[PDB]
Amino acid sequence: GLFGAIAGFIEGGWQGMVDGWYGYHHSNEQGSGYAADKESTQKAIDGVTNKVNSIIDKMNTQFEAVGREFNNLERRIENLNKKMEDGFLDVWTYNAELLVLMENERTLDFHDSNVKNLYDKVRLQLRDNAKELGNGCFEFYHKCDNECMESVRNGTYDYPQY
Amino acid sequence: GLFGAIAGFIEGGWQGMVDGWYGYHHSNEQGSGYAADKESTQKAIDGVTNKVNSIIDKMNTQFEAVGREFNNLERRIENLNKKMEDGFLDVWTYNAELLVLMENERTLDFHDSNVKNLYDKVRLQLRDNAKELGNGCFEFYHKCDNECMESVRNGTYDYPQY
Amino acid sequence: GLFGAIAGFIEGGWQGMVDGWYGYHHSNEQGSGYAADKESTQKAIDGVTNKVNSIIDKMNTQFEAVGREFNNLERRIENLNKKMEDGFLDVWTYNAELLVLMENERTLDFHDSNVKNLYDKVRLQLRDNAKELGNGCFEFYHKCDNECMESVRNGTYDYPQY
Amino acid sequence: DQICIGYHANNSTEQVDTIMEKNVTVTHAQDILEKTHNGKLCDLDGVKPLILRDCSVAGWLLGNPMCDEFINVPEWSYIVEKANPVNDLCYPGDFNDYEELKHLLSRINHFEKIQIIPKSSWSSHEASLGVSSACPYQGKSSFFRNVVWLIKKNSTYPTIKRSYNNTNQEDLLVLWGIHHPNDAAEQTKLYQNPTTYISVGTSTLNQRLVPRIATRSKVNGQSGRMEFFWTILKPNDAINFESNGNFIAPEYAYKIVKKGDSTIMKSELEYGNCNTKCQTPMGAINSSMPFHNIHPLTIGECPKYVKSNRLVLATGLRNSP
Amino acid sequence: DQICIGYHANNSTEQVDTIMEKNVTVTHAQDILEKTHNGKLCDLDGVKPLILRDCSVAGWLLGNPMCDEFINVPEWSYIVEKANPVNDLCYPGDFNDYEELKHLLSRINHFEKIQIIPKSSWSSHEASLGVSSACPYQGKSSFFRNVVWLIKKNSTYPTIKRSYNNTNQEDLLVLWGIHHPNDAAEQTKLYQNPTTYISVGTSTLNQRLVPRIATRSKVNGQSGRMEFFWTILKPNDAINFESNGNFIAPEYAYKIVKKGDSTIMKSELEYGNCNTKCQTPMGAINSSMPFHNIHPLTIGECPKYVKSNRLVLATGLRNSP
Amino acid sequence: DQICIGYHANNSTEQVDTIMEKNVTVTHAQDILEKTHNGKLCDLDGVKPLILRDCSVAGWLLGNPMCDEFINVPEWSYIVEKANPVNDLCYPGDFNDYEELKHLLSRINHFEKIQIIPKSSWSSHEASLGVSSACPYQGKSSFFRNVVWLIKKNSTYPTIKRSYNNTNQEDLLVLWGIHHPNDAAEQTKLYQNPTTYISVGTSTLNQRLVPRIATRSKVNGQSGRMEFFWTILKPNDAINFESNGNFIAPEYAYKIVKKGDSTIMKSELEYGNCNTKCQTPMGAINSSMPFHNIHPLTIGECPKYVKSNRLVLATGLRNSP
Ligand SMILES: CC(=O)N[C@@H]1[C@@H](O)[C@H](O[C@@H]2O[C@H](CO)[C@H](O)[C@H](O[C@]3(C(=O)O)C[C@H](O)[C@@H](NC(C)=O)[C@H]([C@H](O)[C@H](O)CO)O3)[C@H]2O)[C@@H](CO)O[C@H]1O
Ligand SMILES: CC(=O)N[C@@H]1[C@@H](O)[C@H](O[C@@H]2O[C@H](CO)[C@H](O)[C@H](O[C@]3(C(=O)O)C[C@H](O)[C@@H](NC(C)=O)[C@H]([C@H](O)[C@H](O)CO)O3)[C@H]2O)[C@@H](CO)O[C@H]1O
Ligand SMILES: CC(=O)N[C@@H]1[C@@H](O)[C@H](O[C@@H]2O[C@H](CO)[C@H](O)[C@H](O[C@]3(C(=O)O)C[C@H](O)[C@@H](NC(C)=O)[C@H]([C@H](O)[C@H](O)CO)O3)[C@H]2O)[C@@H](CO)O[C@H]1O
Ligand SMILES: *[C@@H]1O[C@H](CO)[C@@H](O[C@@H]2O[C@H](CO)[C@@H](O)[C@H](O)[C@H]2NC(C)=O)[C@H](O)[C@H]1NC(C)=O
Ligand SMILES: *[C@@H]1O[C@H](CO)[C@@H](O[C@@H]2O[C@H](CO)[C@@H](O)[C@H](O)[C@H]2NC(C)=O)[C@H](O)[C@H]1NC(C)=O
Ligand SMILES: *[C@@H]1O[C@H](CO)[C@@H](O[C@@H]2O[C@H](CO)[C@@H](O)[C@H](O)[C@H]2NC(C)=O)[C@H](O)[C@H]1NC(C)=O
Ligand SMILES: *[C@@H]1O[C@H](CO)[C@@H](O[C@@H]2O[C@H](CO)[C@@H](O)[C@H](O)[C@H]2NC(C)=O)[C@H](O)[C@H]1NC(C)=O
Ligand SMILES: *[C@@H]1O[C@H](CO)[C@@H](O[C@@H]2O[C@H](CO)[C@@H](O)[C@H](O)[C@H]2NC(C)=O)[C@H](O)[C@H]1NC(C)=O
Ligand SMILES: *[C@@H]1O[C@H](CO)[C@@H](O[C@@H]2O[C@H](CO)[C@@H](O)[C@H](O)[C@H]2NC(C)=O)[C@H](O)[C@H]1NC(C)=O
Ligand SMILES: *[C@H]1O[C@H](CO)[C@@H](O[C@@H]2O[C@H](CO)[C@@H](O)[C@H](O)[C@H]2NC(C)=O)[C@H](O)[C@H]1NC(C)=O
Ligand SMILES: *[C@H]1O[C@H](CO)[C@@H](O[C@@H]2O[C@H](CO)[C@@H](O)[C@H](O)[C@H]2NC(C)=O)[C@H](O)[C@H]1NC(C)=O
Ligand SMILES: *[C@H]1O[C@H](CO)[C@@H](O[C@@H]2O[C@H](CO)[C@@H](O)[C@H](O)[C@H]2NC(C)=O)[C@H](O)[C@H]1NC(C)=O
Repeated sequence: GLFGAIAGFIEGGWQGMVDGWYGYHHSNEQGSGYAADKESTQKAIDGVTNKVNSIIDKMNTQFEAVGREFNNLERRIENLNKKMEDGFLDVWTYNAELLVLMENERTLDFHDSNVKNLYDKVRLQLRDNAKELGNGCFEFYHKCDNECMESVRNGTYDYPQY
Repeated sequence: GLFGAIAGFIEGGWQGMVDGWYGYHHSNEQGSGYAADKESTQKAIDGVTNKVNSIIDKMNTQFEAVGREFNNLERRIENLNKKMEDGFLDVWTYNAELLVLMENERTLDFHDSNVKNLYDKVRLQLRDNAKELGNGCFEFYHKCDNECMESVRNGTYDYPQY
Repeated sequence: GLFGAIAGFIEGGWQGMVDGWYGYHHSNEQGSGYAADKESTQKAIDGVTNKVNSIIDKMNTQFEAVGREFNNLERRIENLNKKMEDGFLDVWTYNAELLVLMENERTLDFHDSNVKNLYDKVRLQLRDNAKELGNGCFEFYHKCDNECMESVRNGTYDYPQY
Repeated sequence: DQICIGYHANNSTEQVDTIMEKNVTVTHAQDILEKTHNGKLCDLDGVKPLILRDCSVAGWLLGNPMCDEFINVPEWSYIVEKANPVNDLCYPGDFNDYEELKHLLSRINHFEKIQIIPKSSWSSHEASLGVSSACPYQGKSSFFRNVVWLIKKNSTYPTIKRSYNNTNQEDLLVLWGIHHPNDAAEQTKLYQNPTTYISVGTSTLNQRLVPRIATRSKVNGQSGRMEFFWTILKPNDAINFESNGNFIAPEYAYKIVKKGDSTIMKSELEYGNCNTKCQTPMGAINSSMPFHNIHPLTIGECPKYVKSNRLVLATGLRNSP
Repeated sequence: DQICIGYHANNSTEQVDTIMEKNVTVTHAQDILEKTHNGKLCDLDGVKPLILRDCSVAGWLLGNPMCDEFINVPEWSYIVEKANPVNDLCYPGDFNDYEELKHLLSRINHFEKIQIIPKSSWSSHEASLGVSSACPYQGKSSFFRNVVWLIKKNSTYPTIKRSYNNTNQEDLLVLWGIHHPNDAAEQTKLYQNPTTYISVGTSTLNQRLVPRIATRSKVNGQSGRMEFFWTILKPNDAINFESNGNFIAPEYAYKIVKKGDSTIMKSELEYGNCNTKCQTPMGAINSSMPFHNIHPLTIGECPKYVKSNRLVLATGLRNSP
Repeated sequence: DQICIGYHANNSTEQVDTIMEKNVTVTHAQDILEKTHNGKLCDLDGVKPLILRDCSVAGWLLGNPMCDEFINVPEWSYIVEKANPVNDLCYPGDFNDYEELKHLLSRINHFEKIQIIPKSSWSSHEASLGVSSACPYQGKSSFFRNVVWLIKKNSTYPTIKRSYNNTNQEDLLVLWGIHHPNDAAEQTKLYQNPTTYISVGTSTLNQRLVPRIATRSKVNGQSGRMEFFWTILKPNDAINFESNGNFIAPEYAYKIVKKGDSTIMKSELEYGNCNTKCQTPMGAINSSMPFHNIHPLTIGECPKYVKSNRLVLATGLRNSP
């Protein structure tokens, strides 16, 4: 993807994280686990919902065909009428399939962007207090219990402390 | 936004920077201030201008309705004519609103991208000669007077010197 | 570009790299040279091919004009017929030029994204074992022969070794 | 000790297309295209469609004898007519401005039939021998029920001069016809007079028909032809007939009580004994989807028709192996 | 000591929509939709529209007596006609191929009226008693000024044989008519002869009209009807009339001097004593915007019509609280 | 020692446009618009177009004497007709429902001409003096070859009563006409009888024409007019003519052997002695491109027409100085 996170430096998703789209996995002396980041997740749910609604509404007003009948010596206008109706269906079919194609691509990259931004957000807190492993993980130089892990998810990781 | 800078790791804009869209704020022993980055700013002004003109011109050639009149026993073609005219208005209305929606989104992300790229540009100069604070700021390990600040905005920050 | 790599922190392309779109240039005691990264390159060739085909196919079903003739007292429908045909040509002309414009822009940024992602991929391997020069290059702290250079392109650069 | 950033995965197989890549598997997605219908013609908002079955708008409105089902039909939501209904113009001919009339019906939901000229009233002409073998009812030669085929009495067709004033609040659909005889002998035989005409007049209408004689291939066992005309008589306007032969007079004319949204749907299908909010010529639709691909011509509150086979939006992210 | 990278903010409240988010506040933006008009019909490029007011294209061109304002009207930019102009066909009837003619006018900016057959010239027929109470001028029965309603003189209508040759460089719009009488007595009374006709001929035209008699509801106090026909006589072509009754002859016919862009706009509005470069049926437009949403039918150098209520492009960035 | 990441550059000058920037130079690109044509009318899939040259669909189908090239023309792929073909209706007149007929031809690839009424067969009328100076062949007055202009013999025109039964499996295109004389003397002179008619009848058709007399400008040296009519006679249906004057009878009528895709292309161009898979009125097209901008009206397997001057897709990346 465009942002390099999803199926990128972070190789794969987590079957074990069911409470959200993006989050953290910690592991220390006292155990390990998954925790969804609510803020980024909710942001994504809002983005995509609006998108789906935006798409549905833009297509709302669109061509509608009516039955019109023509006798045996009105073949030109019968034909004209058919082309007109067919023409608009083709135009609106194209509009729909393109929109879906284009926005689908934007949606995947959007998720990729949110994962990366979350990663950078964490990276910028830890700074030189942890090793960047290259895979989405940071290995701490100091013991980091559940309180410590919580502060990283908090946004509260006290860098001058460690 | 997609690039994580605007309303991201850089939390908010600066009312104090009026000479441009993107720039630097310095603070040292001799005072503090705002300085717009002309290069990135001008790049943005060009990008967006072209965009607006590109949008205006693509819409230039678009359907135009004409008055056509039909007697009391030409209801089918009157109707056909109405549907045809209505059909094209709907198509061009959709084209306009979608384009604006899609490109508006691209414009905001474009600005976000320019802020990030400027940030990275500075980050890559300073390297390990300054602390990355996590908020758009770099705190220097060495005293950095106005000459020194100027060299960072220059692109000229002499890393081997400090 | 959006991702900051192409004509960005990496100032220019390489006339000397003909075997691919993206790759590595090494230089050490035993000589220097270009090596294309096949994985990223092939990914790009697939992306763009599909794009071109996707574009060609979406345009596949599009309005087609037919010859229809009208006598001297059928000027209204002659005119209606002309407007209808002209209207659809304008709509499909617009569709084509916009698609090309929009996707062309997406294609350039796509290449930019692939260069950056490749750069980050390398950066994340080397970590603190090399200096980030600011221009796409990493200067090693240790001698790095062709075996060593190969391991960087491999994905195999053994960080704990050096 | 370490903390990692990652993203959701699941067992979903759903795939979406993008511009650069097809069949991408995602964790979540949303189908927005309705691909199914019940396969039946249905009531619309509880209101039954007028189903002509084998009869045609013409058969119905002239009152073909084999379209007896459709006398005084109630209010309809939409009308359903086959592609080649057998019971059309039983006595061969033409229906003038038929398509313009059919178009008028797309704006009409209910007719109320009323008698403007009584069959009894034709005292100076024979009104009950006006039938043909082509339009047969119950084994006996009959005729279009809504119009009277007047012929001569005691070898004489005196000029008809008749006038109806629309005192109803409604627009009235009046129907009438002219008969084209096979030959001069046939003309004299039926109507006595050799040169005939029918002058019709309203505030707008200024008609005068004459019979065209020609030798024609038998259709439905007859070489003679009936050309049918119509008008909308406005309220407080009067229609004026005058003829000396070949006049097919109105008996009943239709009152237009309800105007509104309707359509002439074209389907071979019959009634399904069902109800819907959205109907197509192939079956009814029930969904919340914004799009469908069943058939372009629909009536009711419907999704928008597209020719797509598949429309699926990614909501979730790229799902992992 | 530190240096920071940041971006512009300001006190702007302007909002733009995107696909994922609505009402986003931005530092700068650009409205591209014109939402306002002056509310007036206006001169176009300084050139006055032809405003018919209560008269109609028919009233004007036949020369209805109450459309006297519109004799020899100057060059126009566009024409303005009401939805239901009162002064139309004062003597009831039809105007044949009226819509095709109106369409022709969309290509015309100026007529120059000239007399092809003088009223004086009808020596063998009465030419000055051809009037009706339906078309009244100054309290006195008058008639369509551009055509002469010829009647019999000393109980005789001799065959009319008249011919005009278009020696002008221009196309000529010729108008004429036929009168349909109420009854046989009325026909003989007006024209003496019972069976009549009007043969008209040019290089292309091959017409022969006969009067249709029928009993009709009075319209404007008359049950008689006038059906009006027209042609374009090419330069150096001649038109040939011949009739033995019921002939409404041309007096004046219109010369087509300027052809070009024009339109029949439909508005109730009157003249605003203003000027514009772009006109709509609701008012004129003055803007640099690429789009507007005033009304689809416009004339002049205009922005493109869209049904949008709002079109606003982001130029600046997302503005901060 | 160092390793660098970089990207491809080359000596390409190709440029593409985007929304924010125009004329961007890229390493690789793909043109998708076909801008060239051979400039010639060509065979289509090896099958020759029917090229009328100076003749017109009317000239051809009535059998204008100067359209002798086009008797029994073979199967065609498409037809080519000029904008103002000189050899049209040589004897002035009209061709009734001409455009509806031309439209019918867009569905036809081959006619097979056959004789339904032999010229010899008109024993009681003169069939060989039916010619005019307006349609001249080889310096001698001739006439439309496919129809016989019947006149009186020994001062008498007895009623014609003729009937053709379509025993062929095909639809048959039958053509005929009526002659409009200059004056009463001309009518009697040519046909003896003063009041005439032509009744035509099939299973559907119910025609009866009468000649309209009027004084007309000479066209091609004649003031008289010929109005031509047509029908499609279905298989096993019969057509029935009856007339007492002014009848232009069918000699030959066209059998419709192949129906399918065709078109009436409008071009001044002549045959190029070439072949193509896609033809336009300006020349033929040979490309793999998905689009072209040559001309909208095409026939065959063609790219889609767009009004674009340039369509170029970036494939490669932004190329460096
Ligand atoms: C080859 C031959 O001699 N055949 C005759 C055959 O024609 C004839 O049958 C009668 O033929 C006449 C015209 O030729 C009509 O077709 C008669 O049909 C009817 C009809 O059913 O419509 C009878 C009906 O009673 C008539 N009704 C009225 C109101 O007139 C109508 C009507 O006159 C015509 O349809 C008007 O066009 O015609 C049909 O019985 C038989 C018996 O006479 O003898 C054959 O030898
Ligand atoms: C119930 C009754 O007896 N009513 C008559 C009443 O008709 C009659 O008025 C005259 O009626 C005739 C036809 O019936 C016309 O309507 C007369 O109107 C005019 C008109 O103004 O158009 C008079 C005009 O001078 C006539 N002009 C010419 C050129 O002929 C025209 C014209 O003939 C017709 O319009 C052609 O269709 O008619 C109207 O005065 C009155 C007085 O006669 O007596 C009542 O009792
Ligand atoms: C001013 C003057 O006196 N002129 C006459 C001039 O008319 C006349 O020429 C003949 O004129 C008649 C009608 O006026 C026809 O135009 C004759 O042309 C033909 C034709 O070529 O079509 C001759 C032809 O043989 C006729 N064929 C038939 C089947 O009738 C036709 C035909 O009758 C008409 O076209 C039907 O409308 O007309 C033309 O020769 C000459 C010599 O008579 O004398 C001049 O003084
Ligand atoms: C994507 O998946 C679709 C549907 O699963 C594939 O569609 C099938 O295509 C093959 C041949 O390409 C056929 O045998 C099937 O009949 C198709 N079924 C469909 C379209 O419903 C499609 O091939 C895949 N596309 C790509 C590009 O991989
Ligand atoms: C049809 O009948 C109605 C009423 O029966 C006529 O309308 C009235 O006509 C009378 C007769 O002169 C007038 O005095 C009244 O003012 C009208 N009243 C109403 C309620 O309509 C109507 O004019 C008749 N129509 C025609 C065409 O003769
Ligand atoms: C975005 O702002 C617009 C305009 O300020 C809001 O529009 C109003 O919507 C509310 C109800 O939703 C109504 O009471 C007003 O009459 C609307 N005025 C308009 C549309 O001009 C709109 O609600 C906002 N949209 C969203 C999604 O927040
Ligand atoms: C209408 O009049 C013009 C000129 O008055 C006619 O044109 C001339 O016709 C004469 C008469 O035979 C010819 O000799 C000339 O060659 C023509 N000259 C010009 C300048 O037109 C015209 O033919 C007349 N039209 C008709 C239909 O009779
Ligand atoms: C991009 O390049 C095109 C084609 O090389 C330029 O087109 C020329 O434009 C100039 C004036 O602007 C004219 O003198 C030429 O006749 C044009 N030729 C064309 C369009 O084929 C164009 O100017 C350039 N556009 C921009 C925005 O720089
Ligand atoms: C035209 O001719 C065909 C055959 O020559 C007629 O068809 C036959 O008509 C006879 C006559 O009554 C019937 O007995 C047969 O059943 C028909 N056979 C075939 C093969 O068609 C046809 O009816 C004639 N058409 C008309 C209108 O009279
Ligand atoms: C996030 O978590 C940190 C540490 O896990 C929180 O700090 C603790 O908060 C609890 C609950 O109020 C207190 O009882 C402890 O005394 C705090 N310990 C430490 C080490 O801080 C902090 O409150 C949380 N911050 C936010 C923004 O939620
Ligand atoms: C950017 O600024 C740096 C330092 O502020 C400039 O270097 C100085 O330039 C001034 C003006 O020419 C000289 O008088 C000084 O001697 C220089 N001092 C230092 C420390 O460099 C430099 O010229 C500027 N570079 C660019 C590209 O504008
Ligand atoms: C990539 O290259 C590295 C080092 O250049 C490879 O390691 C060598 O592989 C060769 C070939 O099999 C062996 O003979 C050597 O013994 C290895 N030396 C070292 C230092 O590793 C490695 O095999 C390659 N890895 C991949 C994934 O291709």
